[PDB]
Amino acid sequence: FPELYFNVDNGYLEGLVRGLKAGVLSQADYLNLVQCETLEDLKLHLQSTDYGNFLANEASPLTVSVIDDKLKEKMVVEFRHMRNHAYEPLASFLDFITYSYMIDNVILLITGTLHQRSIAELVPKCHPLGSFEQMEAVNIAQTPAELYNAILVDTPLAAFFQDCISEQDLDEMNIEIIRNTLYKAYLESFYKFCTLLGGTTADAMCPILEFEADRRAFIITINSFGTELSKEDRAKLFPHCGRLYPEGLAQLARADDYEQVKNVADYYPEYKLLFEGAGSNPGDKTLEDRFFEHEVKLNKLAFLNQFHFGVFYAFVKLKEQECRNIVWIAECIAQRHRAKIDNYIPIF
Amino acid sequence: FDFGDTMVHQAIHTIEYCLGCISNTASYLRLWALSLAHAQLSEVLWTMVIHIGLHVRSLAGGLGLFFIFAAFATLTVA
Amino acid sequence: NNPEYSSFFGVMGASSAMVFSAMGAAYGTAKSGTGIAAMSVMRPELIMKSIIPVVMAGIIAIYGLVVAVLIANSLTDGITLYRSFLQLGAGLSVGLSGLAAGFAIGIVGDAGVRGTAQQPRLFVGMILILIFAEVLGLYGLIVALILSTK
Amino acid sequence: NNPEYSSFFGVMGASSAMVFSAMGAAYGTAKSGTGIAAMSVMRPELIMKSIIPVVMAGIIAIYGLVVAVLIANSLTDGITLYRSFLQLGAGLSVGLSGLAAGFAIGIVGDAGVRGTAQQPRLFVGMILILIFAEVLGLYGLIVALILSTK
Amino acid sequence: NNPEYSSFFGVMGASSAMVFSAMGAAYGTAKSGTGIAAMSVMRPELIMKSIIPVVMAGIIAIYGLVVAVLIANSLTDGITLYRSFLQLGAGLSVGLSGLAAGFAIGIVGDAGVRGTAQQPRLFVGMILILIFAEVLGLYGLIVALILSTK
Amino acid sequence: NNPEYSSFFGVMGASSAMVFSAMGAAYGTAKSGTGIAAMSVMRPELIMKSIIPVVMAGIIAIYGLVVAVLIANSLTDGITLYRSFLQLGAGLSVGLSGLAAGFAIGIVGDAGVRGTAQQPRLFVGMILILIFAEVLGLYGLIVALILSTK
Amino acid sequence: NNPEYSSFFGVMGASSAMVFSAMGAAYGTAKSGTGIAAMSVMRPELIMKSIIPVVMAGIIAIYGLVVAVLIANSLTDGITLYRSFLQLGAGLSVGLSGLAAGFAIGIVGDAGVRGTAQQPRLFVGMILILIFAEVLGLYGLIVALILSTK
Amino acid sequence: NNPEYSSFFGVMGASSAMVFSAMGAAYGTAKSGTGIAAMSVMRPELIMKSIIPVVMAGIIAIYGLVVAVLIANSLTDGITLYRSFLQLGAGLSVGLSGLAAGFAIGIVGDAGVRGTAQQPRLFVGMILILIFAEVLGLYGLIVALILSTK
Amino acid sequence: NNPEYSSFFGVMGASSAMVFSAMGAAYGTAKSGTGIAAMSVMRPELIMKSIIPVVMAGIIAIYGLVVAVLIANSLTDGITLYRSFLQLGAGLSVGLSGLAAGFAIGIVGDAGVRGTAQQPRLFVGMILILIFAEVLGLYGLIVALILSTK
Amino acid sequence: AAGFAIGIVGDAGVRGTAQQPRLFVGMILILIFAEVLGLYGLIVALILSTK
Amino acid sequence: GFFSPGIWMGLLTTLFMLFIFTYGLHMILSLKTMDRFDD
Amino acid sequence: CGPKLAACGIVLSAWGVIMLIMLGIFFNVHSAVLIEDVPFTEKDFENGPQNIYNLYEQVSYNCFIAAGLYLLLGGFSFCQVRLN
Amino acid sequence: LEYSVVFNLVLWIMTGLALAVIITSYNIWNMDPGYDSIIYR
Amino acid sequence: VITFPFLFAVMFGDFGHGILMTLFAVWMVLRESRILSQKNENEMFSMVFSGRYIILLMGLFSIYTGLIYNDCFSKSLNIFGSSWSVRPMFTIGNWTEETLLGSSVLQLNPAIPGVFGGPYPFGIDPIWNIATNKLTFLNSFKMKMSVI
Amino acid sequence: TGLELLYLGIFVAFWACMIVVGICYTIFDLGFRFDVAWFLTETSPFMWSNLGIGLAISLSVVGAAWGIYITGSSIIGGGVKAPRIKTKNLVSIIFCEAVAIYGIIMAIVISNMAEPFSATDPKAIGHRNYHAGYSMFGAGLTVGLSNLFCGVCVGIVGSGAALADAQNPSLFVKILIVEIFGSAIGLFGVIVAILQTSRVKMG
Repeated sequence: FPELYFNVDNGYLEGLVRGLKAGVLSQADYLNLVQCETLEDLKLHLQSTDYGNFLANEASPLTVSVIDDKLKEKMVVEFRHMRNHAYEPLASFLDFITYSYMIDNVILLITGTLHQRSIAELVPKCHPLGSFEQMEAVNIAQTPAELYNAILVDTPLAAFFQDCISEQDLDEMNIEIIRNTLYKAYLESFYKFCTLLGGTTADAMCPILEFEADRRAFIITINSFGTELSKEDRAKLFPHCGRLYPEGLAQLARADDYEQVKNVADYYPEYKLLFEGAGSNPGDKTLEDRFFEHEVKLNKLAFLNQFHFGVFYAFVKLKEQECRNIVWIAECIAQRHRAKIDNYIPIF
Repeated sequence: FDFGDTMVHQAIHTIEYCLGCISNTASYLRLWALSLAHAQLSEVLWTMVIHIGLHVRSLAGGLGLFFIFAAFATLTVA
Repeated sequence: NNPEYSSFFGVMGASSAMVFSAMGAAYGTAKSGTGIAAMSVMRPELIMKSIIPVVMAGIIAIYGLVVAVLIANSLTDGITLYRSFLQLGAGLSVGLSGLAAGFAIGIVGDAGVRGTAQQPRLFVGMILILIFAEVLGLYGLIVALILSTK
Repeated sequence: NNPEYSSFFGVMGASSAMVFSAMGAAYGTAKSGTGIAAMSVMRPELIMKSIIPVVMAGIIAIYGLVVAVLIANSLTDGITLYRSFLQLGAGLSVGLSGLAAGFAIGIVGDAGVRGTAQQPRLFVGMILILIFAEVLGLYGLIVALILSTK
Repeated sequence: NNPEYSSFFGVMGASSAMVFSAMGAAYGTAKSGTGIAAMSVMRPELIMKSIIPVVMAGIIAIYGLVVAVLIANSLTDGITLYRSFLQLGAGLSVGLSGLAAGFAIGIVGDAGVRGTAQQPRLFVGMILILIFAEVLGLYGLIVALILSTK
Repeated sequence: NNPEYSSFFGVMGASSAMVFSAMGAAYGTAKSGTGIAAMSVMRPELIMKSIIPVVMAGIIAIYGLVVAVLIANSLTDGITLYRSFLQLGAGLSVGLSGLAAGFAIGIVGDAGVRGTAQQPRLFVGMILILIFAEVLGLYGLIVALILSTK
Repeated sequence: NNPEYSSFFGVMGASSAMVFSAMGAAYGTAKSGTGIAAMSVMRPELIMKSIIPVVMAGIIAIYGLVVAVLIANSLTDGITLYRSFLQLGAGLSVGLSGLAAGFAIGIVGDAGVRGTAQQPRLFVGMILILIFAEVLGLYGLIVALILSTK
Repeated sequence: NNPEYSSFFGVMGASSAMVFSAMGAAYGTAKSGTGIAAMSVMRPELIMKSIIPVVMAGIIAIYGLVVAVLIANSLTDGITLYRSFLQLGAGLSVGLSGLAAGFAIGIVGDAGVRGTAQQPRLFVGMILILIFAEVLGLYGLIVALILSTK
Repeated sequence: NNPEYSSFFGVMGASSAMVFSAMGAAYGTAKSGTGIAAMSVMRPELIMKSIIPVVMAGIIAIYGLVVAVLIANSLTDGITLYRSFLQLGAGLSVGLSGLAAGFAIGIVGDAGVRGTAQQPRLFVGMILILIFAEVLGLYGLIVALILSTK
Repeated sequence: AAGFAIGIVGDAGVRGTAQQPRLFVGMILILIFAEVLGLYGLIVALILSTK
Repeated sequence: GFFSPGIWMGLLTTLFMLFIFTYGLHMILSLKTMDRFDD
Repeated sequence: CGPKLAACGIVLSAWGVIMLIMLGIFFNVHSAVLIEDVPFTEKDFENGPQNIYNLYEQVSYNCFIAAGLYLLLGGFSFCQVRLN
Repeated sequence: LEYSVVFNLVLWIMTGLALAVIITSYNIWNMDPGYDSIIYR
Repeated sequence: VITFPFLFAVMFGDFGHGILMTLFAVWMVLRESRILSQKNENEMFSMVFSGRYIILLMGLFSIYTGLIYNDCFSKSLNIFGSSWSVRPMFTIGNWTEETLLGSSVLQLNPAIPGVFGGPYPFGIDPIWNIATNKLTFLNSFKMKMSVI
Repeated sequence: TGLELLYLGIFVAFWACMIVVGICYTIFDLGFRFDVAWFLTETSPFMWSNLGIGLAISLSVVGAAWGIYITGSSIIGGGVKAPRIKTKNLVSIIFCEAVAIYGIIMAIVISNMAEPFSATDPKAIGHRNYHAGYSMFGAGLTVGLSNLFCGVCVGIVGSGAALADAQNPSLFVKILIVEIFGSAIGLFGVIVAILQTSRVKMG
């Protein structure tokens, strides 16, 4: 099926994004980057790959914050080009990548308005992937109720609020409940969208989204114990896409401690190995580190087929991990904390 | 108590008994049904297997009939 | 005397009695097995009770076999055409009713197993619900017998 | 004398009565089974009330059977083409009216069950809604008897 | 005596006996092989056991072959039209019943491999469900042998 | 003598033998070469092992070709309808069974190579399951020889 | 002598030559022009290099025009079915080839224009791929000239 | 001598010439007018400059009109089938070619105008590309004028 | 004297002249009407300007009526097949060209009116585009008047 | 045709009227322009029914 | 009464070219345009 | 091998010998129930019943020889079930 | 005579009429009015 | 305790399968003192072992039904007499002409008096294992049985 | 979705109507009509032939055209970051055009065979002419559809090879072998179509 139609609209961008993927840093490149003794040495190594001149025309008293910002700037430009060149099926899919950032940007807008801050103060600080089309919400910035209706009118995200959150819920609930509530509706809506793109996009992007549901339910549970969240709150936040949903998800909702969470993980061999591989002891990889390491593994596996949209999601996530890695190497080096520097996640 | 729910459930049980006197009677046809299949499984599994060992000469037939019976036994069990 | 094509409707009866019944039983099996496989991950013990929909899918193919055999054993070149249309009606009436049964056995035999995994008390309910699926194949058989033996 | 093809439309009657009624009863059961199973976990006590839509989907298959039997018992080789078209009519009438009733019963017998565990007062309402579904099968039966007996 | 066109149906039977069985055994294989590959990365040791669905799909291809060969060896230049129809029916009745078993082994094989990987206790129960798929092909063979030899 | 149009079915036989086999081998080769290319970027060393599914897809094109040649060198204006239908049936049997074998070769030749990229132990398993695909082409061939040489 | 319907096929030939070539060239143009529109925002100077696929698509319309005019000039009332079917074949041949060639030109343009915009080295590569796409159009022209002069 | 019903193909020509050209013009106009409206909100000074795709779409409908009127004036009671088929082919040719030109005009008009909103230098390229679109209407018209006068 | 069925084609013309024009006008009115509804909330004053799309959709329905009535007034029992087929061509010519017109009107009126919501200066541009859409109905009408007055 | 037009413009019109009471005027005009298609169909149908 | 030679030949041709027209038109209805442009 | 295969070989040994010797008997007594099972040919509707009796003896030997092979599978399996 | 012409004319014209009505009907039935700015308020 | 085994045996009524299932259940009962100490991990064997006595009972009834049906593995007891009659009885001057047709093609026994061997004291007549119409006869029986 | 459903509806309705007709003419005993004999005889052999020739070209051209843009799109898209791709990986396009070559070869060979009968009675047309028209159709159909599938496969696999090169140049030489296994299918189509053609004569 997809092999016949897919190239007609996407063969160029499929070749382009795989071409950009080939530009990511090898394990050997990270092993060179960690030998550096200043940000200028990182610049000289990064100069040997696609990051060449990304830090040119910038202040000689260099800072790790600038490197982070320039890495994101490059990633944003790359993503914008692919989104600008796309046609409706891919374009809609690439918009589903953007929604993950858009949600966090809207969380800022709401947070600022709940503290009566002008949204014009917040917009320069937002993740530039999640940039708005319509701006009346940003321009008005008057009240949480005005923002809620303005978001609903202006934003691609608006449908997700209608699935889960009223104006009264926005006044009553904590913003972190709101953050996760939107993500529940988002993962389910994007998972349905991937299954509507039947064949290779479904069978390669669904594994990643299923892990994104499972990872959220695990992390939310192990973080919920020391909190006022009820069992009903945990349940109301868990995404239904994951292999947990038929039973283990409800068991995580009923559970409250690491041992019980591990007893859920112990039913599924991947998650069993992940928990066994992380006690979170001093110098250990943590449960969250193992999940990110696995998330990369799944994203690499999406590149093991030639024609499906899954590579665009995996690309953005992997480039985000490459930024996390280069910043972490730069932070270790700037702080002289070499002893833990190897904790970056290798990618390709 | 409720006469409504009581009468509805008791009427449904009565109706299920009266209609069951055809349908649940005919459920015993499952007997005949499986029996025919069971018989023909046995017949076809015999006729399409053991018969191959029935060659016209002692040496050729007796050597084949051993392995043929093992296939028959295997399928007859499973 | 009798038309040359007369046996065609008879044999298409016998085939249809099987084919649609097999399609029904196949779908019933496939759905149920998928559910069973998925549930067993957190339920190593329910497996042997959970197979029940699969067996109820199997009997649909057997109801097809009953009629398909009955028709086949009552075919001949000289068949009166009226007997052939009776046999066609039989083979469709079991065949497609078994298909319908297989759809109900499939959806029930998925959802009921999943629900039983979440709550063992559902088991009895699922039994009763599944009977009202499998009985379709039986009704298909009843009329198919009346027709074939008329 | 009567055309020898005439029994074809008569058996298409008996088959359609059964087949389409089974298709209705299947879809009514399948949706209801999904409903009951998905519901059971939160309110397991509700199963013995919540089976009832399945029984109604069973009744649709019975209405098909009653017609399919009555047609089959009335056939003959010599059958007048008039009666054969009546039987096709009766068969489609009940069969597709049963299919219609089964679509209603399925959609209601899902959603109403999933409502009922959230709010038990719905149960009497779901019964009343379902009466107005199951009756479609009865209207199909009424017409099918009126046709096939005249 | 017989129509020179008339061997067409028996030949379509011989073809159908293979072709639809092959479509089945292919789909069953294809689905199961995808499952085995997607399982193996985690559990390589399971391959030598989890292969079984593919073997059973192979059995369906054999059931096709049997009937196809039987029909073909039974053909003749002036074949009796009644015998040609019997062969058509045999051919569809195995061929499509093998398609139905191929669907069933496919879905169960793929899901049941993932299930086994996540809970090894499933494998012994999965075999039962796979036999309950594969036997549909055998029931199709039973009828097809009956029709060809009748 | 034989009727004028007689040879048309046998011509469609030779074409179906080749065309459907080409469709199969092409799809098999496409899915396989896709799987190879995607694997090879990560594991350049594995191509010389992983090529085998492409070779097996080519063998399906050979199975089409052989039957098509046999039909094409058997065809004549003088051909009896019986041998013309046999050539049609053969061509469809190998061509469509070959297509089925090509579908399975393509699915496993992908998923298996992708799995092998992650876990080399899969290779033996992948070959076994791939043999149970390619053999359907051989079963197609067997029936096609038996028909077309009758 | 010749049937009054005879000229109808050569007419449909002339139509198909022009229509299916116009369709192919339109699609080729539509894709390429959409690519130009997007490209020009970053590389406004590059338009008059990047327009190549657009004129090439127009040339595919001209290939159909040539054949269509040639057929149209070759038509008459008293035309033999032989000449009429030759002209039909020419029309279909160039026509579907004109779709195919125009479609490849469009897709290759939509890619190649954007590829050149980001990487000037690709420009000649695009043109080579487009020349091959045009040669497919030549093959449709060449057969069509041959049959139209036969 | 001429047969009855003979005007049908020729007037289907006349209608099709108009109709399919108007459909091409409609799609051309619809997509162009959409892109113009969206562009014009940012750039009102480009309104009158940007109408040209809509003018070209009107010209496509006029090419259909020209052929349609020329056929409509040449149709007569008891006309020869030769002229009737020439008029069919002419009207199909311009009409269906006018669809193609319409899609190219609509797509290039929409993309071109919205790209021009961001970059004025696109306007020159867009117009040249739209000439390479619009000329397909002339090519259809040429063949249609030729055919309708043979 | 003249044949039976004489009027049937001209009757389909009269209906077609109406129905397809009404479908066009309905789409035109519907799509543009929704844009007016949306715009009115932002721009209280522009409602009575923004109706012109819907007025022109009414004009398309009037063009259909003009031809439909002219055909209907021209029908008789004894009508020559010539005028009956011409009237079919007429009714399709206006009806489907009016469909094309109304489809264009709907889109350009929606996009134009939503554009005027953001920037009222677009109204002059929208009217020019609307004239180029509406005239497709006039072209269909011209041909249809010829094909009904002849 | 008139039915679809009325349904679409009636829906969008009534919805928009929730925010804009002035839309009622435009809505009635558009409803007239939709409904008259039914009247035109009746006109020709009366003509044909009496020809 | 129900069909004729010229009709059959006409139809095989017509249906064949209508299949090609469907294929061509399917690709044409599959044409798409951008909703954004570069900086 | 393993003990599972040896246990199967014991069961098939006993069952095989039982059925195969009973077949050897039913063939040697020329039993009429076996007419559809014996591989007769057109030349067996000529000369007389001696022709079929020769085939019944040969097929009786097939089942006796196969039973002998199942006795050997028995002796092997009774070793393997203790050795594994 | 030519009942086969008449039959095909009636069939293919009734088919082409019906398909043009059906496709247009399906389009206007399933068209999107896009009034989301009101669904949000 | 009887009813379930009885219906199972009506279903599973092959004489040889009745024996093989009987044997399996017997080997579980005979090895009971051993099996009670063995691995719990073979849950399949533990389940059927917990059914061993009931499985045996239904195995015995399946022998009994298989005996009345007169079939082991498509084989029947030629130890018995017959209601069928030898070929000479089809050739009593009457029916000999039909037996000459029967010396080229298939024929049906009419069960006419004097030719027919009369009422029968065993289970099903052994001849119905080989007869081409047997399934019709068997179906008339097994339906009517199940109903009662 | 919708545009496929409209076509699917026509497709299912077509076969449903054939089943209705097939039953109808059977049960009404009219099944002496629609004897495939007159259809396969009153049709002109030239119709079958010319469709054959045009199929041989055009289906090959379709297979090749898909072939071309499927690989080409990837050449371009990888080429942005790996310009080296274009010169060498273009061999896939050459093989896609080779599928078109196989078309034009077989089509020209077929095109030599046809000549006028000067006859309209099926008996005066005679077996050779019918057998030729059918065989030519068969050949042209065989090569056409075989090439159709061959070219699409070559385009697919060649795209894969181009995107492999984009990561490592050495992969191209290794992977390229699959384009042969693709291309061979088109050659097999040619071989069969030659043999189907090999006995033909007309007039």
